[PDB]
Amino acid sequence: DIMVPSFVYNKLPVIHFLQEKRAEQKLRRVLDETYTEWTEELDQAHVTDAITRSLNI
Amino acid sequence: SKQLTFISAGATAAVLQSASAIVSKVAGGRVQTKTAKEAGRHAVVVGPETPIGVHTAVTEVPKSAQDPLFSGVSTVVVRAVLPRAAPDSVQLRDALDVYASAGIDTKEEVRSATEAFKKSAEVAVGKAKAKGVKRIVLVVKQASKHNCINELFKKISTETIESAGLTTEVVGTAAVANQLIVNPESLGVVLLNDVAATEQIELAFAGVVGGVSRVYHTVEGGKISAGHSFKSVALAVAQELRELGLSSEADKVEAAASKNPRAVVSAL
Repeated sequence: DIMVPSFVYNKLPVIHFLQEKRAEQKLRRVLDETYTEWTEELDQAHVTDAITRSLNI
Repeated sequence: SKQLTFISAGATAAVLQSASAIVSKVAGGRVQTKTAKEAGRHAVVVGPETPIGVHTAVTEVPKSAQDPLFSGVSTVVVRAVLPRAAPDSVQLRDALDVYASAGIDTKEEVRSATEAFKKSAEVAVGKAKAKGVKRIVLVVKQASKHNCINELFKKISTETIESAGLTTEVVGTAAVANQLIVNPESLGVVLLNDVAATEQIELAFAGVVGGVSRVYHTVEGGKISAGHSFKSVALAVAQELRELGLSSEADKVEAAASKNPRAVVSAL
């Protein structure tokens, strides 16, 4: 009735703060893993050059 | 009963009609003449364009049909022919050089090109050994565009020839073409890499000599005749009839070709 409730009450703030920090850490890790991917595709100039070779020009 | 397979590759209908008339009038109907696009034996191909299914493009100077200008010359011009795909598809000669620039993998194409060059090199060295020459002349176009196909051609041709024990001398396209037309007696065996410029040189030599029939060695194994003009086609038909086992008919066609090049059909 008295002791355990008082100690739980004393615990509450630190746990709340630590859990808030943990959530912010999760969000930060989520953000840090985002990178914009740039893909390289075969230049069409080579395709045009090959077309010329097929044209036998 | 027997069959002669006519292939058309860039040949005008007049030449094909003349060839059909010549065979029909000379053969007499014993051997039928069917038309197709690919064959391995008993085949005559009409037209400058290379047919599908040929890996070697040898040509010589037949003694009977020697022009008075080129009397006594003896040189064998062998053109290496890579496998030919459909006209729409990119040819192996083009692909082997452009895919490397594009970065695409070129393993299978290299393997196919290597096999074709090895077969062509084996044919060339065999001709050189038969004629007795010690050194052959490789012909590669020195254009910057063809900086990969020629490199593989030289790497493989020299390897096979050196393994056989003969020497190789590499040269370009303009110098060899001028030498072959002006002073051909200084060249015994000349191999040509697969280009659209070497093909013209082979045709020019086959025509300047007086008109001859080129021999094509196919993948299936055999020899097929090739012509581009009235006289060349007539000689090609005469050789083909000789192969079938007709000597008198072959001689008559050869004589008709020598006398009246453009109108052999009426001449005989």
